[PDB]
Amino acid sequence: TNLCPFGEVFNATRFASVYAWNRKRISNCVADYSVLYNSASFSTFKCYGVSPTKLNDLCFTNVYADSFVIRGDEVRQIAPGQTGKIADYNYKLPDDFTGCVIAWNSNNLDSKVGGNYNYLYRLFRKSNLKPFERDISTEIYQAGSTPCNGVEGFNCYFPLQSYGFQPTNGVGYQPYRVVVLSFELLHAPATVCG
Amino acid sequence: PSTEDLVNTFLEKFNYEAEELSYQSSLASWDYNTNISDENVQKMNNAGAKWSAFYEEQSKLAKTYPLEEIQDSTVKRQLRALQHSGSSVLSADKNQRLNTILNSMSTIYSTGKACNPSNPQECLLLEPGLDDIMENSKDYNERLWAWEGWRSEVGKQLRPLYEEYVALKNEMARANNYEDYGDYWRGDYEEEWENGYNYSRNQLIDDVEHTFTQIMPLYQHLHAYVRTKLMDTYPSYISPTGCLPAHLLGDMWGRFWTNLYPLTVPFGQKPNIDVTNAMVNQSWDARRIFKEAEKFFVSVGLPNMTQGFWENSMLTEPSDSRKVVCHPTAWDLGKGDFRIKMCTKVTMDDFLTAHHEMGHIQYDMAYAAQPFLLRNGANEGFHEAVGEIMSLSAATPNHLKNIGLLPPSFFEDSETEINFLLKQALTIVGTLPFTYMLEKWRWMVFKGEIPKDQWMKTWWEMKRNIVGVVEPVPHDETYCDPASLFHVANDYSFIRYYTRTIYQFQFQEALCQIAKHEGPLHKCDISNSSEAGQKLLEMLKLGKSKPWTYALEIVVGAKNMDVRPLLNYFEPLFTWLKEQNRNSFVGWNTDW
Ligand SMILES: *[C@@H]1O[C@H](CO)[C@@H](O[C@@H]2O[C@H](CO)[C@@H](O[C@@H]3O[C@H](CO)[C@@H](O)[C@H](O)[C@@H]3O)[C@H](O)[C@H]2NC(C)=O)[C@H](O)[C@H]1NC(C)=O
Ligand SMILES: *[C@@H]1O[C@H](CO)[C@@H](O[C@@H]2O[C@H](CO)[C@@H](O)[C@H](O)[C@H]2NC(C)=O)[C@H](O)[C@H]1NC(C)=O
Ligand SMILES: *[C@@H]1O[C@H](CO)[C@@H](O)[C@H](O)[C@H]1NC(C)=O
Ligand SMILES: *[C@@H]1O[C@H](CO)[C@@H](O)[C@H](O)[C@H]1NC(C)=O
Repeated sequence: TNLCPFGEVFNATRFASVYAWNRKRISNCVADYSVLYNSASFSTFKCYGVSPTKLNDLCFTNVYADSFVIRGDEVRQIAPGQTGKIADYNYKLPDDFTGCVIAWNSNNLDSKVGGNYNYLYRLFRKSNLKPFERDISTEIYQAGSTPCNGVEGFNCYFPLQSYGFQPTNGVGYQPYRVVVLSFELLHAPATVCG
Repeated sequence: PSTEDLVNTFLEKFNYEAEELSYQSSLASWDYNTNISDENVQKMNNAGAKWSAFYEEQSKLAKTYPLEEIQDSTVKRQLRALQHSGSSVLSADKNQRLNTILNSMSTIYSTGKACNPSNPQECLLLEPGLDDIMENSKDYNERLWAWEGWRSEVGKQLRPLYEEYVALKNEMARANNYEDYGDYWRGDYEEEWENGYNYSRNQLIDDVEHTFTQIMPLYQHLHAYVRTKLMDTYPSYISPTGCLPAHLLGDMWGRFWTNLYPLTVPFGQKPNIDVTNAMVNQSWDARRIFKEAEKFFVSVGLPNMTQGFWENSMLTEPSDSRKVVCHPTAWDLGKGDFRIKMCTKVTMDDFLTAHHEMGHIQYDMAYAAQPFLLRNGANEGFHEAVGEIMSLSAATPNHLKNIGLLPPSFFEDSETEINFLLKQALTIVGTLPFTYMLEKWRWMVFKGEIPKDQWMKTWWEMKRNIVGVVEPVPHDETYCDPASLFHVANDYSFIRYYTRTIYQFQFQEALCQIAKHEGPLHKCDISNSSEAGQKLLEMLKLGKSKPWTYALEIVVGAKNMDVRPLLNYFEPLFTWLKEQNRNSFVGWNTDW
């Protein structure tokens, strides 16, 4: 059994915007967690629906690693029960989540002077997302009865707004990278162990 | 969907874009203030133009939503605020007209330079020199010359400009559903949607006057004291039972009687606490000043500064590396970037000033959770008042002993307390009447009650009746002395200082009463009173989300302005003045 190099999942050239939360399938390998806390430098390391390290050397079903960059103030939004913007229309964990949530300040890399406006977030949506749903659409959010004919206007706004990350910003508006580790568990066979 | 749902969508957009734009503008300006380069100037202008355009269009769009159909007041208030274009309603020709007139008045005020009545080489500018003269000179002749020069050359020019400015400004107000430009200004205090909390606009006039009456006795006795001592310096011109000549008030406009302390210093031998030398001896630095301030606010319960604050704020002159504006300024760039710009120096003055400005910072740090439109002080006077209360609590000899800038067994003597209270009274109690006078004149002028033919006439009449000041030389209607004040030629409101002053003492009294402090309010330190910090925060977090009356009630326990706190703060000085005036006259013959 070969070690699951979360390296690719955690350390990376670039991270995707929350509206495009990237998912990688951990499988056919072995992966510890004590080591992860050992990796340290993690602002938030909260695993839900499992004991702290009772899984350290245990096996589970397909493990999915979702990665995105959000604001520190929105880090709370990434948890069962939340009702914020990021949770409702960008990424939504279930009320019975059985995985992990890891997050670290990325101000040194994902921010630049002049503003790193590359990262984006969905501001408006016609209905709340569903658990682990995604929505890479780029369509005007028709607020009222009058059609929008694909042009911005009164009660006709765009649904993907930019993120202004600058080093001078405060922690609350600072870029934090996030990696959620999905640990579905059932009698089904396993490939991820520790 | 309901118009309200549509509104929420609109606002939730505006904020999510306006905030970013305001941050861009703020950061570019920080560059042009922390650095002064033609480039930075142009960059600042581009960013300002984009912010302008945003607010302009978003205002028009907000008007299409109808406030009446909005029910949640919070949403209603945000929308209301955004629905105040102003200039737009006027034909763009008239918009340019008013812009050009205001720019011309501003340029006259800035470029204005008055020359000697004799020496052709003594032509000096308004602020660079004439101010200094009128603030630290003791010659009737010289001061009269400077006074007449400013209100003649600079004033007479502005007279026609202001005559048209009132017309265009009132036109704007009426086109924005306001009876006069005065009502438009007074609506800054307007608030609604509660049981009684709601304040109307004219009720501001009512309240300002019913408070000024209660302050009048104090100003009369202070007037008598000042009149007598000034008489003993300029005995050739000061009647013992009449008004005082304006050119003798310590500033070009007689708005602050602070420079009269050496001429009106009770006692005079006794010294005043000046920890400046003590700080220099304790090798304090700019950081240490601001760190002590942080510690203070920590004690009362508020958070400490953001790491970004210390990391990006400019607290010391930029060596000679850069050219910079020095006027102390607090900064809410949005997005959690809080900063302070001050050419801090190791003096008691800068220490107290830093407390004030960091108090502004804390207010801003306390209403960030609110939406952009609701992220501001409760009214136009709440911000300045909180900063002041911080400085007023740091000046107390107690906090000076605590930080270790004052000996451990130092004790105040009644003579020193009275010196300090008198200095305070000049700066505070002296401007109050002048402030009321100026703003009442402008309100009535915009309303139309004062015709131009009696436009300067009533002005000086009012001075005599209210401020108790008289014209050294008769000024016909060709003059326009009112515009000689920056806040006037530059279209600013002037009532904020009256309100700020009244409020700050109400706040301070509440906060002390919560710290169980006992004794003269002038000797109160909220330090280490977690309860005081909690009450203050429970107001500060509100921003302008809740009615200004409600914020006040949360902290002082009333729904309107009261002067009893101020009178209590100055009561010792009041009584001392009463006795010192027993053998003189308290009052002033209007006509003289
Ligand atoms: C609010 O509390 C602070 C902290 O007590 C007051 O500042 C002054 O702090 C020093 C300690 O940091 C106090 O006294 C010294 O304590 C040290 C440590 O044990 C000891 O070596 C010395 O012998 C001395 O006892 C000092 O008394 C204290 N000042 C006070 C209590 O007035 C701050 O002054 C407090 N706020 C107000 C308004 O007094
Ligand atoms: C103040 O302004 C000057 C001139 O505008 C700035 O000088 C910059 O110097 C760097 C490095 O040589 C150039 O690449 C930049 O083009 C210059 N300015 C700008 C605006 O791009 C200077 O950096 C500014 N700030 C400070 C703190 O000195
Ligand atoms: C890659 O990421 C893992 C995540 O735990 C970390 O432990 C490891 O040190 C990283 N390797 C680097 C940064 O070279
Ligand atoms: C800032 O305040 C926090 C919370 O009270 C405190 O834990 C921290 O020690 C303070 N900062 C410093 C430098 O002491």
